[PDB]
Amino acid sequence: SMFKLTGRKALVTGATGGIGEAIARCFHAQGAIVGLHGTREDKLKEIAADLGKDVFVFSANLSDRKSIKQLAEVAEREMEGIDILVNNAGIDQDWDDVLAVNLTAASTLTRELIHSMMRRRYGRIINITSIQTNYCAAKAGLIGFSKALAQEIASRNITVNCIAPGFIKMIPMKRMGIGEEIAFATVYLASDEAAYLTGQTLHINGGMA
Amino acid sequence: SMFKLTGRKALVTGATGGIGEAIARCFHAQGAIVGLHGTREDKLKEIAADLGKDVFVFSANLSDRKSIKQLAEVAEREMEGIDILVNNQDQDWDDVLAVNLTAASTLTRELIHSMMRRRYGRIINITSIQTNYCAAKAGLIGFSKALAQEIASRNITVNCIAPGFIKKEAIMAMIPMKRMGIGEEIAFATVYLASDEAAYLTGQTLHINGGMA
Amino acid sequence: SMFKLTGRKALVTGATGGIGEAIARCFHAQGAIVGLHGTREDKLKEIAADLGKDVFVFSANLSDRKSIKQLAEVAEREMEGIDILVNNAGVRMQDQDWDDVLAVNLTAASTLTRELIHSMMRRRYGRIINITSIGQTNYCAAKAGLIGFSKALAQEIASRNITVNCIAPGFIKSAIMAMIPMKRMGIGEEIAFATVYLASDEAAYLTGQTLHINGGMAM
Amino acid sequence: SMFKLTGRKALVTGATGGIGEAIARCFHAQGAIVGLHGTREDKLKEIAADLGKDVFVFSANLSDRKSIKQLAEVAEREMEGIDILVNNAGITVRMQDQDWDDVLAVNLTAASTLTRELIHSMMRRRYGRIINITSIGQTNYCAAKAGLIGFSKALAQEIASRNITVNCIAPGFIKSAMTDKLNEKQKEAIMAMIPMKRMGIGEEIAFATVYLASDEAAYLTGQTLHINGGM
Repeated sequence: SMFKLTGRKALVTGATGGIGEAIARCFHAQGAIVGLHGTREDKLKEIAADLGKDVFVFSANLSDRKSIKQLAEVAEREMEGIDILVNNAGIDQDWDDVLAVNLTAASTLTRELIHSMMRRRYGRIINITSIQTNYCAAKAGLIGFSKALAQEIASRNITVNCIAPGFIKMIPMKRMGIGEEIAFATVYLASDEAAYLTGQTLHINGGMA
Repeated sequence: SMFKLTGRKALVTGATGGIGEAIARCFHAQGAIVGLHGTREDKLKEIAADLGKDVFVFSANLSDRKSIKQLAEVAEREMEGIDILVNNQDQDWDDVLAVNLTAASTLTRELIHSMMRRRYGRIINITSIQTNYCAAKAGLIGFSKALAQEIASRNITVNCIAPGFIKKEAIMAMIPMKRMGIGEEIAFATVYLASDEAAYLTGQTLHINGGMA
Repeated sequence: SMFKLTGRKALVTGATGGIGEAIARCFHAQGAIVGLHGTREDKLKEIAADLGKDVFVFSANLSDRKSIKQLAEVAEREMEGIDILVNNAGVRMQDQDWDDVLAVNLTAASTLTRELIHSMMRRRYGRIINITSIGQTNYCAAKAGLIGFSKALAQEIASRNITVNCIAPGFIKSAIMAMIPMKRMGIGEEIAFATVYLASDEAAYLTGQTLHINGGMAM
Repeated sequence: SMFKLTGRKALVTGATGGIGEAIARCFHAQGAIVGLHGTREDKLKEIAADLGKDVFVFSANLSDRKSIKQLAEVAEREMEGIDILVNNAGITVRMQDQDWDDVLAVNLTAASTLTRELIHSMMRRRYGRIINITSIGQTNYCAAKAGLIGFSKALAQEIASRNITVNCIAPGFIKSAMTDKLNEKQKEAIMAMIPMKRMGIGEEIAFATVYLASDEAAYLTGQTLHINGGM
């Protein structure tokens, strides 16, 4: 019908709780073949059991580069080609850790999977930013990475977009958001209907300034 | 059932061709009760008939303030409450500002009173695809962002869609994606924004333009 | 010397109070030949008298198009060419009158600008600086419309060495403070100093921009 | 005497060439006491000699964290306090991952490290200026630049109440050895992107840095000045 993801293969990182879980569920309800990533194997299998069929579980430490490359190679083979990547995992030492986990991990995993998408002339990359100064830097860097990548691969029918969530469970709407509202947006961006939308950030935050 | 508009009342301006007609048809497909405004009454009824169920048709001069208030009053009454509004050299300046900015703000202001009373509404402004046009477009976006702040506490969202090139080819050189968009692509974005599933998304502009800078 | 406006002819609208007056005084101090627009003729003369020499005074209603065209006509003649235009001009229900807010805060600046770029284009040199407004929904709309106008016009005439920029002031001394990270209100002179910078030869490569001078306010 | 920097202490990184050198000369012309950082010790001394008075010279590898910390300590002690920091230094089978790490380290992390070392004293004096000059394979650079801008906007919120402003300048195409080398079609392709139909010059960036550093720009913070001829 509309905004269905039937038969598309999606890898979602940080799929263990919160927004990543909600994205996972929502993708599945729209007919996607979903691959869940996290570090808690027990919590993942629990989610895959809740949903049932067309679900894969993967473990990887996204703070380790070799481990990110391993995740890509394995998810791509076992899922047989990835269509949609949702980068959703996040959180001097502090600065380095946040940049590593909130920016570099997404760009590493993205660059591993874009080649196959470029061959197929079809893909969706969706970066979910974190909800202080280190986080703001990594977040703004991820958005800049996303916009520049969008320009690079636009002619290959791959879109690259970000979602910037507000306060999720000084908001003009006078309520916090829920993870499923982020999920719905991710379905929209992932769908064929959003083929002409790229290089964008959806701020989902109740009107925050 | 995701992104359905079942039973929602939607008023679409400029529904007679192009993006407006595509939005009207998509809304109808998603279960919306649709009000079609335009200036070509024969075209409006042809479209209405083609849809064939729960359709209203309205004529009005959007360059005339009093005419806009009348459209609002009549549409709100006949449709029994509107949930979704889609707003779709000196003489040249005034006319472009009148039709591309002032009309949308005037109709929006008239219809939000009843949306606020129901604590539910969607306002979606479609901007134009030159310095008069840019002023009107930027004004509309600024209008949308400021209004979103004003009425967010009533569960009314206000968003904009800025279309790129819609269907020689030095145009194709301007578009990184290397194709023009089609009107249905604007329509799909309007459906998303109109849905219950976009309730926390307000004050935003969706730039649907294949990556144009 | 750096950031001087020596010899340049500048027309400043809404020059009788606040930011306008500060712009005019700062322009004069930096060597500009200054033309003051306003409505209150007496206030114009008081300011002109303080600056002394190199000052022109013009009165005109910016609410009538013909009156704006006449101002452009007269000022361009008496000053013998205008290089710098500062668009600053901003119970009757005023704020909830969309038509009026748009007329005075957007259309007026666009009408005057378009009367005066003609000669700037011929000379291949000029500066347009639009000072935006400091009910609220109407003002935001006119402000965003002005910034859009300025950005588009900047593209059109960049090749003629005319820059077009806006300054968007935050809270300026004529709950509030909780919104300003710097925990103070700005003063008019601070907008004046930004206007000097943009008007200068040193800002020749900066066009189509908005300087938000607001103590770090969000949005 | 408008936009003067008389008696203010300014540290300028990447000051041996291009924009950095133009900033340093402009600052010195406005009465600033200037600290020149770079890697070419001799090129630094030439510039210092030409300026002739109220100049200090420093070397440091901005890709090494301990070396950035050392620069901050030694510059602040020698200059007896730093009021203005201009983060200018940067860069314009290879291991693509290493190239990512290097661009982030040099164009984002270096600036944030030096800034964090120097704002404490500024916060104590309740006065200061942080000015980040962003860079002019582009995807890695765009990420670092966007990151630096986001770092600057956040920091600006954090320290606005201490009257330290934090701003960025994003230059467009500025004339240099590199642009001078462009062939006819490359040149014509670049001009078509620039409404003003000319490249900027380094002094144009310098003038903007003077503006932001001045007392006249005390209410301007969290901003990026795009100096790019309409691009």
